Amino acid sequence: QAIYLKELKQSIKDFTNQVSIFRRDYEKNGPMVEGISPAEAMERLRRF
Repeated sequence: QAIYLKELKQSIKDFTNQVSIFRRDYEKNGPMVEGISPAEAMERLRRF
């Protein structure tokens, strides 16, 4: 049961910085209002 607790630990630990790099990709990439991007935004929005 303990090693499963430590697995849950490392899981939460890595998921945190995953969400970090997630929110950090957001501001520079995609639906943020930066360029024209004529009607292509759907592809990147769907990958998001």
